[PDB]
Amino acid sequence: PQITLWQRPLVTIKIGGQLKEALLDTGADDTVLEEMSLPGRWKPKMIGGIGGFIKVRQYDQILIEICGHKAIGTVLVGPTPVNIIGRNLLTQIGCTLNF
Amino acid sequence: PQITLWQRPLVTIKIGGQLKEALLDTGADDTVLEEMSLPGRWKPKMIGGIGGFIKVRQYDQILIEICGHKAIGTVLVGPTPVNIIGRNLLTQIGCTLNF
Ligand SMILES: *[C]C(*)(*)(*)([C@@](*)(*)*)C(*)(*)([C](*)C(*)(*)(O*)C(*)(*)([N@](*)(*)C(*)(*)(*)(=O(*)*)[C@](*)(*)*)C(*)(*)(*)C1(*)(*)[C](*)[C](*)[C][C](*)[C]1*)C(*)(*)(*)(=O(*)*)[N@@](*)(*)[C@@](*)([C](*)[C]C([N])=O)C(=O)[N][C]([C][C][C][N]C([N])=[N])C([N])=O
Repeated sequence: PQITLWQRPLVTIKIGGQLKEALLDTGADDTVLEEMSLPGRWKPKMIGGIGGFIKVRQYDQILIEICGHKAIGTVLVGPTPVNIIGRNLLTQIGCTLNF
Repeated sequence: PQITLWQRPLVTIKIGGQLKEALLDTGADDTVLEEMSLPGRWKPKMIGGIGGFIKVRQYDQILIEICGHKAIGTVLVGPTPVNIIGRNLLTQIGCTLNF
């Protein structure tokens, strides 16, 4: 998939038995998904963005299928407005910018 | 060019006769630069990102060079922690997301 940027690059992901839509964000180092039910252990972490800082729970090694591709990594669950797939998973599915 | 996501996608821009580095960001609908000296009339505006909302100054018809590519668009200037090039200019230098 070559995705053009006239529309938000939004993709289907499958995480925790759940179907979600997530924004692909090259400006996000990490993956932060809207508040949700996930099995396991997690650690308190704080991340920053344009508005300021948020408190998120960090889950390591969670399986995500992103546009039909699989990846395992740290997933952060928290008060984000949209689900964001960031560069930690995006390098895992071979994703590059091109111009 | 083809940019991998192992490191932040940072680029050199010349905006208003000044050289700066900015992040290529697909989760950014707009372009927002740290406070700088830009000539012109601007409208007040507010954007939201991850830990909230910021108040920016909107400048329309700003000329900006990204890697030698010239582009003319709207640029929001305000307290962003990093210079961000969003999809309003990314579609102008023809940039895509491939995976
Ligand atoms: C880079 C930038 C800042 C980004 C941004 C994004 O893109 C957003 N957008 C806006 O804002 C426009 C996203 C979303 C979209 C939709 C709506 C909501 C929002 C960011 O912010 N990023 C962040 C996230 C990721 C993670 N967390 O990982 C980040 O990256 N953060 C970080 C910090 C940075 C800074 N750096 C230095 N300064 N060094 C953390 N760590 O957290």
